[PDB]
Amino acid sequence: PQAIKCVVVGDGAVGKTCLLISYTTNAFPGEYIPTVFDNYSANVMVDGKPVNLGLWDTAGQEDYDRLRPLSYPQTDVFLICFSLVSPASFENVRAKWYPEVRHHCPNTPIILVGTKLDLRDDKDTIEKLKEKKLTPITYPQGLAMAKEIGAVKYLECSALTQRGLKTVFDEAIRAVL
Amino acid sequence: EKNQKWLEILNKIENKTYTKLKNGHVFRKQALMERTLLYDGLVYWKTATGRFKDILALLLTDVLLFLQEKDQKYIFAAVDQKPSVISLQKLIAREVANEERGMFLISASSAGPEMYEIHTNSKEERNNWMRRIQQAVESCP
Ligand SMILES: Nc1nc2c(ncn2[C@@H]2O[C@H](COP(=O)(O)OP(=O)(O)OP(O)(O)=S)[C@@H](O)[C@H]2O)c(=O)[nH]1
Ligand SMILES: [Mg+2]
Repeated sequence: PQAIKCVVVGDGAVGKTCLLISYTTNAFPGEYIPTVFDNYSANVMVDGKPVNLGLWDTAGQEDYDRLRPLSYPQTDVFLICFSLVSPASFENVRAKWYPEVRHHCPNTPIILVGTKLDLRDDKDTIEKLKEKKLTPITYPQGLAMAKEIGAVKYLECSALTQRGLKTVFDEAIRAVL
Repeated sequence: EKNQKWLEILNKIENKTYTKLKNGHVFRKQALMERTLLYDGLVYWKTATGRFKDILALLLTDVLLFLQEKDQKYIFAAVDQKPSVISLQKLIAREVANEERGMFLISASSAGPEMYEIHTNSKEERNNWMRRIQQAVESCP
């Protein structure tokens, strides 16, 4: 198989570990449990090609800014993640996460991922952002952000319902082949 | 008994050997003479270029120590310019997805973290290495 390394970054509690675990195990995790460093792997066929996909979960907290780059060497594709129901995490894509990827791994494909897709329509969650004077991220806002940071694709997915989850990772491989 | 092997090892380490910590402060053999040996095993250290260096790993309290063979004696490891003595204070361990004989070691430090990849002879050995280090860190003050 062809080894392909993918690193997932993004603000804390945007859904990275769930996104990662849900894809490889088809099981949603139990408790929250913020991550410090985790390595996963999965073998999938994309366009008839056998790929040994290496996945590197990262800590979204600032306290681990010195730690996160340790997983970056030899990365083939990056996954910058924000939450479709946390406009602050969307703003950190251009503020923190794209400049960080750019600084360490220039000329490395980036896919911007929209997480927690099922919560943008869940009314019980839409009102809770009204009180905070915030509104969910629309598709066009993300696609505009994608071409701004020069990302290959803009994809929306949900780890809980797995809608569009398999697309995020198929597209990540095609950006490498 | 384990302290017996510890002492024998210490005498096989060269006198003028040293290694540089991330904060620039230098760690020398003299500082190892006080220590209690927990575990010792032959492992391989994977370099950034994918090479494997022959290593003798010594799990102590309060640190982890990597050694190389200089003919008949031992020296501190000089691999990829990383510190060859790791403080157990905020040390964690993870398993390598690519290989079940391998483990990641990330040592948080005062000048910032640092990552190590170590391959053992079997998955049982890796597993034993992890919980042994896990328990040393737990009982390290
Ligand atoms: N509704 C919904 N909730 C999700 C989804 N993905 C993750 N979550 C929830 O969001 C919380 C954070 O997800 P998590 O995967 O832990 O983010 P993270 O990126 O790993 O956070 P960190 O480790 O960097 S701090 C969890 O409590 C989880 O249940 C999703 O797709 N839909
Ligand atoms: Mg996590």
